[PDB]
Amino acid sequence: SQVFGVARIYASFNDTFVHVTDLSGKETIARVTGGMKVKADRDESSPYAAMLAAQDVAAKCKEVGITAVHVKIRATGGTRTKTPGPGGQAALRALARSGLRIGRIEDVTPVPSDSTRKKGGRRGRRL
Amino acid sequence: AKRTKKVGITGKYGVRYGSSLRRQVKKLEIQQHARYDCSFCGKKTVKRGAAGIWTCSCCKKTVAGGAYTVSTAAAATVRSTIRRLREMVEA
Amino acid sequence: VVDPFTRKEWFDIKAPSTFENRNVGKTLVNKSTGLKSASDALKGRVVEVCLADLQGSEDHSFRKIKLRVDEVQGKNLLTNFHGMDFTTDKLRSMVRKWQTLIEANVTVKTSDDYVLRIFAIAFTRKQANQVKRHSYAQSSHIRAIRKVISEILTKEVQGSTLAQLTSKLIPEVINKEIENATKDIFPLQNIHVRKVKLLKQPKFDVGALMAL
Amino acid sequence: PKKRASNGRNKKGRGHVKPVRCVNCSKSIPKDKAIKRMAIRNIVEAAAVRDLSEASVYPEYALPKTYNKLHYCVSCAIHARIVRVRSREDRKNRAPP
Amino acid sequence: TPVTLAKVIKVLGRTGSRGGVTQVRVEFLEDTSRTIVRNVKGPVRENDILVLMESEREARRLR
Amino acid sequence: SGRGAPLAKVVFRDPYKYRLREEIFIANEGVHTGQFIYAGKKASLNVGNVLPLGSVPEGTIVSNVEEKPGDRGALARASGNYVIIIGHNPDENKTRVRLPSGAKKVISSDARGVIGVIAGGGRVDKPLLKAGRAFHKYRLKRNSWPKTRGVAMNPVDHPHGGGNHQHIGKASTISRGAVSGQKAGLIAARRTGLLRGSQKTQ
Amino acid sequence: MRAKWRKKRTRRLKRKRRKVRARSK
Amino acid sequence: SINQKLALVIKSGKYTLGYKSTVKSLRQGKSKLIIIAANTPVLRKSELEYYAMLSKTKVYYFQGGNNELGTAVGKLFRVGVVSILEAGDSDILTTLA
RNA sequence: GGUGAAAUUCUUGGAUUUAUUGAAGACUAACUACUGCGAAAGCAUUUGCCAAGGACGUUUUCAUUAAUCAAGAACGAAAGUUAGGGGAUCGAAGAUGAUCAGAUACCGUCGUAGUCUUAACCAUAAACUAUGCCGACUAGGGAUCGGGUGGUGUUUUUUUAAUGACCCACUCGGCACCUUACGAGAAAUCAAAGUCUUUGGGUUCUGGGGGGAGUAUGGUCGCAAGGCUGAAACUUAAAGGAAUUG
RNA sequence: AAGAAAAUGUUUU
Ligand SMILES: [K+]
Ligand SMILES: [K+]
Ligand SMILES: [K+]
Ligand SMILES: [K+]
Ligand SMILES: [Mg+2]
Ligand SMILES: [Mg+2]
Ligand SMILES: [Mg+2]
Ligand SMILES: [Mg+2]
Ligand SMILES: [Mg+2]
Ligand SMILES: [Mg+2]
Ligand SMILES: [Mg+2]
Ligand SMILES: [Mg+2]
Ligand SMILES: [Mg+2]
Ligand SMILES: [Mg+2]
Ligand SMILES: [Mg+2]
Ligand SMILES: [Mg+2]
Ligand SMILES: [Mg+2]
Ligand SMILES: [Mg+2]
Ligand SMILES: [Mg+2]
Ligand SMILES: [Mg+2]
Ligand SMILES: [Mg+2]
Ligand SMILES: [Mg+2]
Ligand SMILES: [Mg+2]
Ligand SMILES: [Mg+2]
Ligand SMILES: [Mg+2]
Ligand SMILES: [Mg+2]
Ligand SMILES: [Zn+2]
Ligand SMILES: [Zn+2]
Repeated sequence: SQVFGVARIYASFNDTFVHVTDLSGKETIARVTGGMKVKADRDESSPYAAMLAAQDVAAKCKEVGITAVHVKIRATGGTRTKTPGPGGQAALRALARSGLRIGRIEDVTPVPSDSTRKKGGRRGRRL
Repeated sequence: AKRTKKVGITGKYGVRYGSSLRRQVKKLEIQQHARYDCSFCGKKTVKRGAAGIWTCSCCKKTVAGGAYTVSTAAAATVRSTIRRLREMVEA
Repeated sequence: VVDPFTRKEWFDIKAPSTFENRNVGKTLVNKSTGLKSASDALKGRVVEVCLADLQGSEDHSFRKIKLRVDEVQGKNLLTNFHGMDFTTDKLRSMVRKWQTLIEANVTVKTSDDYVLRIFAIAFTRKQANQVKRHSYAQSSHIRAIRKVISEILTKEVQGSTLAQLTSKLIPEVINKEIENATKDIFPLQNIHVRKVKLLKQPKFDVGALMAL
Repeated sequence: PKKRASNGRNKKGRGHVKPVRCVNCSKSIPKDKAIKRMAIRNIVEAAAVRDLSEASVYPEYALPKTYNKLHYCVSCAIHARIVRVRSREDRKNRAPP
Repeated sequence: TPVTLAKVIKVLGRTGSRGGVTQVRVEFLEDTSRTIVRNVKGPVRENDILVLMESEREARRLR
Repeated sequence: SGRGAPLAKVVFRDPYKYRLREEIFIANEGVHTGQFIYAGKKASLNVGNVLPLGSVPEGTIVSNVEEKPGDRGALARASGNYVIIIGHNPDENKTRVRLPSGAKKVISSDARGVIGVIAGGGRVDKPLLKAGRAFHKYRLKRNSWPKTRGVAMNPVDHPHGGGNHQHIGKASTISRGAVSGQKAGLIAARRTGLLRGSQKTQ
Repeated sequence: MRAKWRKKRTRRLKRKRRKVRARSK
Repeated sequence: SINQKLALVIKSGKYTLGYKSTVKSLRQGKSKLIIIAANTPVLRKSELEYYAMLSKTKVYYFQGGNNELGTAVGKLFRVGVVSILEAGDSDILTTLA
């Protein structure tokens, strides 16, 4: 009796995407990012920004007719991090608290069976 | 006896045109004048006519090939690509 | 100011003819118009749904099923099997140190016309009395086990249609067949058919789709 | 002198080991030398397990875990305190904490 | 402004660079079966009740 | 003569009259005498066959590709060249292809091409090494050789002519809108100088 | 000076010396 | 493999090498099997297959060309087709299909 | 997007994100270890083919055929060179944004050569275990890889038995490890770096204070970059190793 | 999860 979408939280460092789509993913519903919910250029990835983004996404989802979401959490993946950003957890929590129902949380971080050369040189980023 | 140290077939050019150009020419002249294995009769009798035409002195079969070698690496890769695409199409 | 959701209408995804439950959910699309058919924007969509949601049983929490919309029948998107894959958490939980991971994959045509790649996985395990702490296979065991798994997968396809293979995957009978055929080589705790990939579909055959 | 009996790596009888890239800085380090830690973090702990369970549509969902093997170069591992400089005698202790 | 009050049931410890902030496990006065961890500036003790302009924002330590 | 690629004479039966029709294809590499060539919508994906562009899968290598259906071959005809099929648009039937120059072109899906690459590739890898070899090359193509440099002429003969030193005098990059007699040098050049950087601009 | 860059400098010096030697005849 | 069976036949059994002697053996009915190289021309292969079906003779298609077939039969010349007249102490006639 | 923070950059021709397809080249995650193989460099997706190899087992065979090796050879990471191919990614140069006193450095965004391959060159690395190779002997111990032997063994079924996996004991060979060092060492440490002033099992190579200098010169190899061989004048009282306390 | 800048100091006791 629930209308299901997909949450598609892309939690990188430097940003968080809360992207609710249909079950197919072709049609999207209220893609909201923390960069539009804060304006500092450094809090883009903050859990506060992610929570505000997820609140807005859940509001628009409940106005469209989406009542439950299957969750897909991802990091940047590929060759870059594989660790979800600081805002993914807060986005998932805010989606839970905003009245949306939750189903089937899964990690879809793209993981190579092996990859192209990682960025940074063999001596790495030297800071 | 070995008559030249390195010029090989390009000893016909004497001291002219530059050693690098003579070397580059030498590689492709050796390729274009070599005898190749015939894929039809199994003999080492395929020689070039004009560029891109490779004829077997035995079994008289001629195949279109590279300018200076019977089969270019590009053509072999294309043959493999076409084989893969055809196998997908038919199965 | 455009409100794209006012011109969108909903369709109900009817995935199986056989799984347990036809209703997997709803999707939305722009209203059919002069130059952009709604059925055109549909009919290529793939929905990935948990096999637990398809069967009603939580012991299928892994093994998501892909179902692609093949026909639109009066606000009903009838789909068909498009592929199956384990969940990332399940695969990562299965992959542990101090054991051998054995992977096999075959490309085989189903009995009707479908071309599929089957990916099966297995892991060596310790015996019940084992004191040694890793229980590795000897890679000739691995070659033999991979051969056996390849034969089993190739025989289970080519003797079944896509629908019959789908109905065979759900009870995991192929897992048990692999276990019985490999138990005399190495124990192989965690046999699974981890992936089915659809490489080429035959002619659409709406007649064959209309089994639901 | 020689700081470590074997070497600062684990390679005896090998000769060459393929490298991995540090997850923190991307420095190339031989796989045997890299400091490797596995992370099995619950997909949502966040002090939010009960709240996600309440929002869930399934009873007793058994929420999944995220598994990630992290490879650190020596510099990054020391700086982020995955590993710490130890006394000369404590260096010889290969047991984990 | 939405109303929510809470009460320290445990004082975890000091945090912040200068040690001016204190972490408190706080239990909401309404719906007392739920606890969140907050950062409070001034002096706090046990069973002392705070007002939270924002309700649900898990405080982490302050490096 | 005058063409690097070899040609294949291919004999077909005339479907409407009892006779043979000889065609001059450009031989694709690997095509041999006595080989059966299949041309049509239903032909197989074998080297030397002539298929409509819409009947081949993505990534197919074709040659002597028609720009329009029935022009009998316009694209990828020089030795070693080929066209790559990079995609189809079945509705409003078109095929997207990559040309030897790297250009992307949209062609009718009914345009035909020969599976494979034009034979004779690698031809330009051998130095000509000799004015005489250039002479014999162009003796069978056209009277475009040898070339006198414009700066070596007099002002009457060429824009670049004249001067107490050999020099162009003004920019050799010439406007696209310049007129005949002015278009000597680098016509409508977007840039000049030793090409440093990447191709296939996005 | 780092021994690697001393090596580099010495190689450059050797090349320059050879060039001047060959310029003489 | 089949190379070992062929070598055993060459060492112990009876055989003829070449198209003319193979066709003679087929028409005389004393051929037990004919092995045709992969690169044998298709017209000759079809003719040998027709002769073999007329004589109820088994046909094996050697994967390699005449060069490889000659090497397999232990000769320093190319062989397009081998005719086995007597298998010798070798199971080449029974270990097929 | 990116960063500590930015900016360069892309973006209502819809960027980033999402879905379905497709292509290209590279790589071969997790499994992956104080584990394996190889002369070393190295070698990790499947299957097939081709030859090769160690160890073990052997009441098989030959019978000193052996060890180490100037001269002379084979292989030899990476980068680099030449010519085709390929050129996804990353990326010497370069372009660029930032930082900065300067910052053509670190950081950021691009990006040529290169990275891959083929056919040839090059022959060098902290090419490291900074420990030549062959042989013998001298402590204790537990693991582990490969082979073999044994067991009233556990489990797996085929129908008595038997393979496989495992357990226990033993053994040969291997990568290693732990403890103690009789002993060795300047010490760090070392089962060899021990069996050395109680100094001799065989043998190859190398060093003779620090620089000048791996330079000059000659030779030789290389297309080149360079490699191999390789001084002296002159200069200098230390340079250096290990450890101790600050 | 992580957290900007910091160059220099004459000779002999
Ligand atoms: K950011
Ligand atoms: K002039
Ligand atoms: K490139
Ligand atoms: K003094
Ligand atoms: Mg640092
Ligand atoms: Mg700094
Ligand atoms: Mg030190
Ligand atoms: Mg090495
Ligand atoms: Mg010219
Ligand atoms: Mg001229
Ligand atoms: Mg004049
Ligand atoms: Mg004029
Ligand atoms: Mg002018
Ligand atoms: Mg003049
Ligand atoms: Mg941003
Ligand atoms: Mg192994
Ligand atoms: Mg793998
Ligand atoms: Mg020597
Ligand atoms: Mg600057
Ligand atoms: Mg880049
Ligand atoms: Mg290279
Ligand atoms: Mg050296
Ligand atoms: Mg050394
Ligand atoms: Mg000295
Ligand atoms: Mg010291
Ligand atoms: Mg001072
Ligand atoms: Zn021939
Ligand atoms: Zn690092």
